[PDB]
Amino acid sequence: LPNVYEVISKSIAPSIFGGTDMKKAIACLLFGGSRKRLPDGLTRRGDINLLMLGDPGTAKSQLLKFVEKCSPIGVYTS
Amino acid sequence: DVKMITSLSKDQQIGEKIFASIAPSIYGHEDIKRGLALALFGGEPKNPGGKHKVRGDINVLLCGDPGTAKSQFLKYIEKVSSRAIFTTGQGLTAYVQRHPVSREWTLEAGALVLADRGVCLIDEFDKMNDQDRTSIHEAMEQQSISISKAGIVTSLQARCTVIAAANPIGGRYDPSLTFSENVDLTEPIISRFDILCVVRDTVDPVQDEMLARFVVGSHVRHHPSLPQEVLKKYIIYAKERVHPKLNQMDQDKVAKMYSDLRKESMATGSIPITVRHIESMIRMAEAHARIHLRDYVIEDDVNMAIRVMLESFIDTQKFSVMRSMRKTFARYLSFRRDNNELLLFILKQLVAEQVTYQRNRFGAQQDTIEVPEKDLVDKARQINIHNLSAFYDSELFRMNKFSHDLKRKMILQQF
Amino acid sequence: TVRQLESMIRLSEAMARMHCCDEVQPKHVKEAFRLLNKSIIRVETPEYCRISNLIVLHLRKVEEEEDESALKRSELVNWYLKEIESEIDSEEELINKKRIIEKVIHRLTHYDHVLI
DNA sequence: TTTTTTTTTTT
Ligand SMILES: Nc1ncnc2c1ncn2[C@@H]1O[C@H](COP(=O)(O)OP(=O)(O)O)[C@@H](O)[C@H]1O
Repeated sequence: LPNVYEVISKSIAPSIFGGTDMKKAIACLLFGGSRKRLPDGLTRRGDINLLMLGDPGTAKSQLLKFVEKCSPIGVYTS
Repeated sequence: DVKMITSLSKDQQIGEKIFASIAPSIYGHEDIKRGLALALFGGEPKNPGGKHKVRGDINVLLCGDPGTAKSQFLKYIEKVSSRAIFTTGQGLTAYVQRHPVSREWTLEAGALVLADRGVCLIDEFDKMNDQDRTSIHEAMEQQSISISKAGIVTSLQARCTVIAAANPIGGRYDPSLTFSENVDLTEPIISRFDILCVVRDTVDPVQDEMLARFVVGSHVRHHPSLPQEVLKKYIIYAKERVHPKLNQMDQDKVAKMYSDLRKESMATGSIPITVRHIESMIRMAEAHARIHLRDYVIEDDVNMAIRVMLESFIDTQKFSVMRSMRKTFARYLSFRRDNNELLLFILKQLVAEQVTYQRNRFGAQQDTIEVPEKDLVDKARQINIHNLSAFYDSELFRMNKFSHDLKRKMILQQF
Repeated sequence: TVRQLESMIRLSEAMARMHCCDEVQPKHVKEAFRLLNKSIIRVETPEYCRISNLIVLHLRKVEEEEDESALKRSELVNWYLKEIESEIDSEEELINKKRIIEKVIHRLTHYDHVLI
């Protein structure tokens, strides 16, 4: 469907609202790139990393819990 | 058996009459008496229909300088409660043990599974070990333990309310820093507690006699030359025959406070009331359904719930913020309190500070402190009561060893 | 603290046992207090005079600002010369006091107590 | 397959 991008990034953080970029990016980490093996066996990454800097205002713990819950495999650690 | 309890609960004023039934000896602390009474009966462990598993246990965490009857508050709750256990922090989970008789290597119960429905009294919370710390937090927000030990892989149940008391670092709690500094505890652990009472101390002349006389007298009648009957049967009864309900008239009475206070706290160096405080407030909502048999949420005990949930937050604050937030809210929330205690709050300080003056120049621990009147109504103008004679008649300040003179204006303080 | 009190009745009882009596009298408690009084000593420092005038001012500076606006920095300094210089008289001691007051008031800065 | 005491390598 034409607007396939935003339909997901809209329904991945119902409670917390504001600045969908911090929700735009999280949409990709759930899919990830692809693992390549060059002729040299020198494989490449297939995952991404994200940092959400800022004061601890508990607005982010919700997001952590969500991304952990809606993941094929996932663990939230202190 | 209930026919008395009917009218005794219908007194409409069972709160005061029950508060001074726990802590039978220890004088003062009608503040923390309130919180611990809230904890004892508990609240309501409702099951949210969205599969979120909110808990119905009130956990308390005392703290304060040594010598303030914390341990006695633990030991008396050992007695009054039922199915209670006890431990120090200097055995928390089930462990493999070679049986004395059978001589088989069985599994024995720890100290958080023996309170699977009652209370768990932790002492010397600070002295816990890293394994003990990583094991205590799991049971707070999950209330269920797994044991993949040498014995066998099991997953048991643990539904207990935790009552513990930590210590201040440096041998004294000093309220320049936040409470999260003098406690010496991992930060995501303090969040797992509902109430945060801070015990403190001060050299106060009029209370020296009050505490001395009490101890001395308790040493006069112990040597070889609501009573304890109503409230035990009452924690047995009121535990059972109530199931508090939840309407939706209070659902908007609170947000008007949150929207303000969140800004008020975030403005300065602090984190405002967050959802894990709203949960505690809504848990203590029903904490009075057990005392009144009320069981219906009303805009009355919401004045109490919000009051308590801020009581346990203004204290754990900074030096000038613990008073700036007071000047805002303690006057904002319209504390459903005595009009008289707010009178004492003034002249108590006005005589204590005057003694502090008359010590740093003379040094003599004088006998009769003398303070003229005019100062008091100056500050009473801020709360707008200006009532002294109806307080002069009230015997709620003679015990505090004060006086007044119509022609001399002196608030003469004896001791 | 409190635990010193529960430890004064004990010493009086142990004093009464000694004289084979069956009750405590003032004669016993007075001595059981003198002993517990000599027990605790006073900490020392190479300075008590320089702390009297640390809190004789911040009792003249907290109540004076929470109601009115503030105080003059060139007048609160003299208030000390305007309360305690009113009795002792030596015409030299004025500036000898002013110099130490200026030094200590520059000192109050690094404790972060009396700032301007 | 448990305490308690004593020596030495290791995080
Ligand atoms: N207000 C008080 N009323 C009665 N007893 C008190 C009071 N304050 C202190 N005590 C005494 O202090 C003891 C409690 O000390 P505790 O709080 O256990 O010290 P710590 O906290 O260092 O373990 C009690 O046995 C009690 O006799």
